[PDB]
Amino acid sequence: FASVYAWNRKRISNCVADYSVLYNSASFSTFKCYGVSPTKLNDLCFTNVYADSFVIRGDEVRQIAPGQTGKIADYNYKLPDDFTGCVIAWNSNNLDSKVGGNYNYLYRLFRKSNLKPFERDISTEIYQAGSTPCNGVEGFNCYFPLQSYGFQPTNGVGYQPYRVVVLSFELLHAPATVCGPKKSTNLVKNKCVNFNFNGLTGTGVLTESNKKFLPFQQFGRDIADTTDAVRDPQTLEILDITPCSFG
Amino acid sequence: QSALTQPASVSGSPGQSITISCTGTSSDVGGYNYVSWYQQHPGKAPKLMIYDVSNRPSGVSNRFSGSKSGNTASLTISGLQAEDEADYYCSSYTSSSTLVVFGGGTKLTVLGQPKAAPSVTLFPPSSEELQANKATLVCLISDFYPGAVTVAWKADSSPVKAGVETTTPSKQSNNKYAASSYLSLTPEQWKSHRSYSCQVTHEGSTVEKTVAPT
Amino acid sequence: QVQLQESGPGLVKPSETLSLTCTVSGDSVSSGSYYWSWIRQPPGKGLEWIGYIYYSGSTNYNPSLKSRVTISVDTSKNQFSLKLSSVTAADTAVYYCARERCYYGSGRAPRCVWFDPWGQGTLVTVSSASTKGPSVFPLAPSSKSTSGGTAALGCLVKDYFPEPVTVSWNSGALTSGVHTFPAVLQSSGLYSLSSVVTVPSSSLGTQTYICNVNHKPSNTKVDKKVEPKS
Repeated sequence: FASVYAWNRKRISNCVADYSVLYNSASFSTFKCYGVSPTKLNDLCFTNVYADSFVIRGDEVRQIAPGQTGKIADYNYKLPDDFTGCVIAWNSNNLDSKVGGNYNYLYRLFRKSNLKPFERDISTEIYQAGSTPCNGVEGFNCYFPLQSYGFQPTNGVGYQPYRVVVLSFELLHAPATVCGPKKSTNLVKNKCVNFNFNGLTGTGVLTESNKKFLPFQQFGRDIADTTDAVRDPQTLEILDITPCSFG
Repeated sequence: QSALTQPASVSGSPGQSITISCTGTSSDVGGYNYVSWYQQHPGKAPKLMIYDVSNRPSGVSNRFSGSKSGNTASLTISGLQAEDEADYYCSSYTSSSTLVVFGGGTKLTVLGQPKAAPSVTLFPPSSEELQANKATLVCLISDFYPGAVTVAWKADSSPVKAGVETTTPSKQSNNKYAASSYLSLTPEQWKSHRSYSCQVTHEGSTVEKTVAPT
Repeated sequence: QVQLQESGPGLVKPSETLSLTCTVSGDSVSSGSYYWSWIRQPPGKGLEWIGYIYYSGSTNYNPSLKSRVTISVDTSKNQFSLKLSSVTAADTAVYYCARERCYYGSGRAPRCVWFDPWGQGTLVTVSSASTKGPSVFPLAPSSKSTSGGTAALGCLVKDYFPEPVTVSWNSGALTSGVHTFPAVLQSSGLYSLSSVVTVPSSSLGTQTYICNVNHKPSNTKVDKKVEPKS
């Protein structure tokens, strides 16, 4: 994973996202959704999804939430106050903690001012607590700004490492982007049916055709403008649409 | 491991310069840049005046300074005073396991003073103690800078050697010494002999005080 | 500025688990930036280091005293405390509490140095001589103590085991001539001392001279007036 003071930032993009494999995986110790309850994720579409990744203590997972304070949310990773995404977290004691102490996971514990939301700060300047200038050397009121979790496998819970992923769905002003996946079924024929062909919603009897579209045309229309033929997306065959009987 | 504070004791003349060394093991104590020094007055918590390896914190005398050479660390003074008699310890950040090591201690002495006179003061057992079926004579000695005092106790004419306890000399603020001795007596022995006395000998010289029961 | 004070004494027996408690004032514990520690010193001997706690809960100990000492933090009263179990007779020492500076390491524990403000140090002894309260007498000012312009009077506080004992003059008023002499250890096994102060001979009985005796391991507090002999 990535440190807590330099988190990562992956920009998931145009794709088919299935948040159900996440939501029901039961391997996550924390799955909170804020802008939007979890079950309705596989039914919405946004412009961009960002995924941020890092590693923290066990009992600092409560500062990854909109409107908190503490050494982590103050100056390591700040979430805006109208967050939209979801926060996922799971214990990782066996991977990240090693006997003798894993001193490779640092965090920032001194900063001049709290972070703006989604702001990032990887500098390593000597912090200056008191009024006396520091001149790049340590001493009283001149502190190195990074400390390290010394993780060890015999730590009580709440001191073992947790891995965290923060998904943030954003909606700029584009034309569209990633959305969930739509199920399907088999196509039946010769029965008045209620059909949906990747957007085309209708009713009627479906029948094998003998017309020939051009190999970029989806459906055909009549004079007076009513849909009367479609092409099946999967098998790519033309089917006529006749209404079912009334009188 | 332990960074032997070079020498245990140390003598010095008031005014010129004293340098205290501090050697230890290898670059885990010498070849680092983290050593400190502490001054502990007798009967007080110690106090740093030198850190990192040569830095004076916010308000100390300017006589204090130190340096580093190889596996030895040095601490020097540039003019002595009578108030600088204390112990001195070294610190150090190793890599072994004992994390931080400590010195063994050096005693700084301010050789140079005028033979003082041991002021003696003697007290007989108070009245409540007489009613308490016991008796104790109290002999106090003070301000006798060279500390080789000894004491002898006297009944009316003879010396006594039973029931007496004698403190070892203790250094005061003025860097001279003080001591005390106690004599145990039953009140019937207190009134038995017509008078007792405490004598103290010091550099051949002697001073004695005497008290008689009422 | 900052200050430190230790508490939780008592003539601890052998094979017990004693507990000292250092409290801080002038700086919060959970602030980072300083590491609170513990240092003992046996009498007439050099110092040695014990342990430290950081505000997170990270601990370290001396390997010679390992598996025997746990130190913990209270952030509610701004104090930290050690507990050393299975106490032998070698731990009769003076125990200071202090904070450390502890510079940043590099993926391998953090190194610390110099320290800062040392506690007050509370002598803690370990024996089987139990404890006892002091017996006090006033040593009256007398002409055998009088000489010219001044005369001396004092208080004799004797026969107590629990070493730390204090005698003040007039609730801490007189600082001139007040000298408390080192306690003496008798063959009986109990300590004894006497504190004396000189005062102008024109002022034998005139003003107040009351010695305030306080015994901290016990809870003895007695004020005794010293007056010229009858």
